Amino acid sequence: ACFRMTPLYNLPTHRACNMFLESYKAAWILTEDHSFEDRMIDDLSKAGEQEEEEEEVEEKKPDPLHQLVLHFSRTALTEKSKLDEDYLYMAYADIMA
Amino acid sequence: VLQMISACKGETGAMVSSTLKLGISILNGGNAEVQQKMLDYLKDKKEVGFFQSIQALMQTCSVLDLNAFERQNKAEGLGMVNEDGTVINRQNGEKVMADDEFTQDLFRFLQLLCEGHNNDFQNYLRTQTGNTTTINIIICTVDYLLRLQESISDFYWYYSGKDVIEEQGKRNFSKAMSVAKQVFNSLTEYIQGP
Amino acid sequence: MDILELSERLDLQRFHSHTLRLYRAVCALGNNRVAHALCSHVDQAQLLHALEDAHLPGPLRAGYYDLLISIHLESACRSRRSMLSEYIVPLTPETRAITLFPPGRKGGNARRHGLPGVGVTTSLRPPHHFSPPCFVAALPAEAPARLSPAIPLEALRDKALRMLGEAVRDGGQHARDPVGGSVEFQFVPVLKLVSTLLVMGIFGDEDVKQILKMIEPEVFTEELEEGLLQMKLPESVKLQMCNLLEYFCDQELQHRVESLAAFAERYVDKLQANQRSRYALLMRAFTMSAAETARRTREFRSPPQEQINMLLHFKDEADEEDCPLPEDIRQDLQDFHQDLLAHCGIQLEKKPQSLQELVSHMVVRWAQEDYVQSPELVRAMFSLLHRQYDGLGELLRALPRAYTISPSSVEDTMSLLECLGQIRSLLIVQMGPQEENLMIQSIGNIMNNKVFYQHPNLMRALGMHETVMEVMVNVLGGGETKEIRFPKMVTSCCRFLCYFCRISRQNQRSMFDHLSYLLENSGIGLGMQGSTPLDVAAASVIDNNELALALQEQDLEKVVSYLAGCGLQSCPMLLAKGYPDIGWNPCGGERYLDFLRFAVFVNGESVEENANVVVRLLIRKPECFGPALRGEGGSGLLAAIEEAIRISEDPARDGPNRVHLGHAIMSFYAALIDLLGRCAPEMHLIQAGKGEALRIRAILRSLVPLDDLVGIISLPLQIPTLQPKMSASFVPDHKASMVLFLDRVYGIENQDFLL
Amino acid sequence: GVEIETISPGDGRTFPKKGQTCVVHYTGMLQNGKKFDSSRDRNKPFKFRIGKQEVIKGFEEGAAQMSLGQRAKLTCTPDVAYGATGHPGVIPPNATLIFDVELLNLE
Amino acid sequence: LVYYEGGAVCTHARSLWRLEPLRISWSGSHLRWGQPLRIRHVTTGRYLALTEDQGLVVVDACKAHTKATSFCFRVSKVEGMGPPEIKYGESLCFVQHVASGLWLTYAAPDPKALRLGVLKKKAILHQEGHMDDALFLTRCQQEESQAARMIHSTAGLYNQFIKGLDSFSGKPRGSGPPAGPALPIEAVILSLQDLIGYFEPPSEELQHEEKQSKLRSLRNRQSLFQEEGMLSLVLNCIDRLNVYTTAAHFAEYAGEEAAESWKEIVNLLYELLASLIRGNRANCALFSTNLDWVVSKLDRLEASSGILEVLYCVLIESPEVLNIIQENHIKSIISLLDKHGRNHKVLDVLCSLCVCNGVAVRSNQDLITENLLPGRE
Repeated sequence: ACFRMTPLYNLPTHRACNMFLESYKAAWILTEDHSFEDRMIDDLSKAGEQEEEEEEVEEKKPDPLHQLVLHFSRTALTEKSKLDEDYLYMAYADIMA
Repeated sequence: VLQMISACKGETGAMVSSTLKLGISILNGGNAEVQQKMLDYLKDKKEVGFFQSIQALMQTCSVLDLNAFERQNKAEGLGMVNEDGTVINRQNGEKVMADDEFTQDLFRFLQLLCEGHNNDFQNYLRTQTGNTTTINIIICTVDYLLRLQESISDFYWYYSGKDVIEEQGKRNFSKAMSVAKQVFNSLTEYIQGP
Repeated sequence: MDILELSERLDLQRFHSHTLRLYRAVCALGNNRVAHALCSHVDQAQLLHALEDAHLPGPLRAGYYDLLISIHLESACRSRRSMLSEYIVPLTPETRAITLFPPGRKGGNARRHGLPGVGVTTSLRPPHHFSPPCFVAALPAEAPARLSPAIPLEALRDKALRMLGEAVRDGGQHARDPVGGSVEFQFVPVLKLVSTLLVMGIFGDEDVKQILKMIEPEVFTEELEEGLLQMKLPESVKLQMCNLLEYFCDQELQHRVESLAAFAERYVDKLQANQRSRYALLMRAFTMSAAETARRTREFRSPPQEQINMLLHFKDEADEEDCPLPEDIRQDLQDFHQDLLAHCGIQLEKKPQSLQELVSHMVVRWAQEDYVQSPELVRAMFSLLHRQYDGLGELLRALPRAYTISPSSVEDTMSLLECLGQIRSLLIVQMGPQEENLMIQSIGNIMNNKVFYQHPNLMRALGMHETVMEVMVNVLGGGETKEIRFPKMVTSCCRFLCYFCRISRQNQRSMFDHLSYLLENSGIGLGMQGSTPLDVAAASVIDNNELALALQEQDLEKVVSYLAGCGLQSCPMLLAKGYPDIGWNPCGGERYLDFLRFAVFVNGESVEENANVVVRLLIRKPECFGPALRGEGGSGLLAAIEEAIRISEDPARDGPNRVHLGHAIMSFYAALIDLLGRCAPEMHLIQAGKGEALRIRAILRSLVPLDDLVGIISLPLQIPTLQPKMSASFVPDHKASMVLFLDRVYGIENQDFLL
Repeated sequence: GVEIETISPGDGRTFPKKGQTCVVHYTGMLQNGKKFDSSRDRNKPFKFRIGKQEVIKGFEEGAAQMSLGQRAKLTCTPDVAYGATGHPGVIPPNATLIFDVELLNLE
Repeated sequence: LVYYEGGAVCTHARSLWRLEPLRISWSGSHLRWGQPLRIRHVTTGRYLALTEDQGLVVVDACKAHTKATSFCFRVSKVEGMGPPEIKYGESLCFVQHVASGLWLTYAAPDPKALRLGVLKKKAILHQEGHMDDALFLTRCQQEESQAARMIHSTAGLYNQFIKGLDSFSGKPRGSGPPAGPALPIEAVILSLQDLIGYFEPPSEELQHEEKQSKLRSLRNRQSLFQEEGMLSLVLNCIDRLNVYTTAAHFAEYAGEEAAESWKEIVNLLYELLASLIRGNRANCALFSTNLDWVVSKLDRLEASSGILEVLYCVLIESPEVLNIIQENHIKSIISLLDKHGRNHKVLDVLCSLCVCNGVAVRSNQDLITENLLPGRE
């Protein structure tokens, strides 16, 4: 087969575009944004309890991260047979690591 | 993380893989304080719920199979489809192990639990007081480092009559031996700190 | 009595409150038949009159908004929402001009993101269809139970926005008696209507530029009325705000992929033109140096996709460059890729002045000033800021659903896209005899559209093979064989799956992965014709030559266990016709074994690894063999078939399948030896230079004596004369299964060929 | 049998013929007094073609006997309009239908 | 008869056994090798014995005169607490009859049909036995053990009530002498009032963790009361009681002193059955065959709260029973609204006939539109 493999210059324009996008997964998959990792837990969680709070008695209002984890604990305790996918859990599990 | 693993009984899907990856990051080094919190909860909830998962999960781990190796050795003979972007899978490594990126972390998680010569996990893993039943992870891990040993020795006979090991005969081989080293590290950390 | 006084009864209101809940419940997940019958019952006018009304008991008329949204909409919203994930785009002149706000001047290149959602999208979406109610029309006896109810969309759009204009002004003014009773009744039912009308895109250009003005200070003023995101709100309307903000994220995403398509057009055009210039420079003209011909190899060799990799690698790479292009077309990427990695999230080292800053700075405030209950809420906003903090992550997870096509074919695809929607609505509804009819024409019209033959990559991106798969599993889900309700549709659909599997190699792989799933619910419902899920299971690997190597044993092991069943059962469904059913059923066995034939060889007597384990596994269960032979009583090598011959011309014995029973017995044993003639060790390439394959050859040769086998090729029934025979008895056409059984097992040698 | 009782007078010379459209701003009722249809709550007049069997038999034999601008009251017997099974959800089976038809324009 | 079973009955009350030593004092002391003892089945309330020829038969508590039972433990083939020897899960004790000196093992005579059919084996006291007994013990002493004696007590108190009730099935009273043996009424009323409290659903103000924990401890016990009957039993009582129609006046020929205590007994069963069905899913599937029976009545002047609630809880969990209504059950419940007034509870039930969890059915989502909707009364 290797001699009849048509040249590139005879392909229809519509088809010669889909191959470009699928092949051009060589500028995102290798580039790194970093960014959301260290600035995430910095602005979120820490410094969450700002001067907005006016008074307290015995306890303290949970900071924004504290709501997040307990939610995963909340859904974990739900009486079910098998855990679902919940890709949202994957998105935050990795960035916490 | 203990609550998340307990919910997933014995299915090694993407759930626990992304969860066990987290647990390594909290308790790297020694981290004595985080170990104390985990022990207190297990003594408080006093349900089994979790050691069933660990015992069942590691029994589903794979070893160095040989029959699957032959399936690669002829599938790799082909180089490209008639005309479709050549072999898209290329490496398609999922066969011999397809788990080393995961099964190497399960044992590391256990080893890091008994770090710093902590003499409560090193005793708790042997027998769970109270509760209803015990699991004894200690004897439950040595059995794995016997089936794997029977696999490498096996692999040796397949190459006993040859003279040079081809490139794909070493890439898979080094994968298995790296796993065996990680298991050996754990066994020491149940004994260190007598 | 007047409706307005039901606010002071508290018992008659409670009954009527549930009444309008029944009407919401009667209009099930698409029931255009009975939906219109409610129109004569409830109204067409006082619903439109309930909007402006202010005196409101609460759980009453405020609940009518949930009935207006149920008898006129979600007949397309429930479908158009599924349409929002794939981003098919055609080659159009309008598409040729799309960028990051190109009326920007200097600063506008790195700023002026543009208001989210203006127009020009060129995406392919089916249009809404509506019909007016008329109960004086002639008695019908086409459209599925009917098309849809109608309504003046023009009046609703203007009225809704004007109504919400009062809400923002009234909320700031404050009062001790809000519309409906307590603030949230004045907000949640009215802006929920706004959200549903927004996804259909009834609003256009000017209209959406005003809904953004409800959060004026930041988003508006591209060139008093405090924004909706300024005041404290209860824990219910905040959820709806998330449902509104969520619609705007993908609008930017839909704008994002179109920009790539715009760049995916002009840059590929010059690339093809410049590559031809590269040809004639090194074409027949050529020069010298010999080895230069070795260097120019991508240009004629390698598949076209391989060429793209070589020519695109160095463009967006760093430092090292190999086989480069002219340093004139390699500059726009370093600008476009720079331009792209300045819009989404990249810093590339007050007033938000951007949606990204607005959402991120706002969601944090909501958590810092409240402990949010209702877990359904907290899951909402946490899915937002993750998207606004990982821009490329969403993009990277969106391209595998994007596809470009050419004009003069959009009309053909438009019919396919609209027709495919009805299948998606079929999954949610339970199977009905009227609905069963609908799909058969639906799938029948799918396989004529001229587009499900040219672009298979679409159909795996839309993935209708996924959706149609659940259609089969629901109907077949049952305790035993008695649950064969709704036949004639599994056959009508399984035929479509087989042809899908015979269009491309990647199509074969994509459905192959469900082989274990398919066989789990395949060997139960046996007895019909045309097709069965077992057939498409067999067709999943017929000529791959590498899929056969990618089996997992357990699949082959479990199908064998099925064959153990048909060696001791009696076929009670076959028995139900009042048939002998002596010891076992050959009908079932002939189907399982036909599958195994396609997993022992792929192309001309090859692949033995799976073949080797088949014989070593099949021997373990001796009951797999028909009890006529390979047993303890007797074997009857030339007698078992002869016994079948005796029953062949015995109409009394038979069953007093659809033809006779002796043919079924002949079909079994002939097919079994056909399996163990191609499950032979190998050709003499291995049998003459090794000692492993000889072990298998000894085994199979020891189970079929040659003395009986040679004699079996004899006694043909008759020939038509004077009046042909019938295909109900033991024929002779299917006796060639014993020819290949001796051609590659014992083989010719001495001079026995004469005998 | 269609009983046409007049309500308001009309022109008296222009009557509908075959193949011709009519606009009719009707409102239908039952014998008990319960309204089941109206074409004035929608503010969209009903338009139909005479002779092509769009409307029921009682409606067109009712609209053919009137003049332009005339408003009459029909009493359609259940034999000529939805006899046995009826229209499910709107009209009960074996029910008498009353129509207050008014022809606005074009015969 | 005694059998063996895998990981199916291991979470069931059938496989629970109680050990009763022969002494009266220090019976709770540590158990040691070489000590005679008896074996009792908890829910059956019977011992195990081999009398003369019938085999290892589960004998009652009246023919167990310390010679037929006579069991003890052997390693291989005291006025105090005593020495603790036998452990949990690894003691590997061997069972042996004392008088006969035999060893217990499985006969396991399996034909072709038995091998592929019932996975059940029979145990016999063979003279030499097999080599694979290794009977080790597991401890289950928790809330479920308390809810084991309850089955025997309630099931032994119910059937005696029906059996006594069944005697006067068709005999009009010879006014004066009411009947023969009397009937218990105060006992059952207290008994039923306990289980409804015992099966009372989890509260609302409790937090998630405590609510979820008890939610697991309620579903199990609801299923545990089905495998030992007690669904047929409560069904059986309704069949016998519901024969007496009208009021206590027709029930007069059963003892007029118990007539005035008729309404509450009829009532109390119904919400008891609702407790056994509400929430749980497996039990709801049982009513598919009995759907016609429950929907039948819907008319007794003292059943209104009971029947509308039991029907409400079986159409909220199982969509299977939802598919077994043809044309007449719908108009029956429709007529209920026509005879018992304007009740929002019934209208809510009709919403259940509509879309189920996710999936919607159209075979019946038109009948209500054509039956309760066209008429405007």
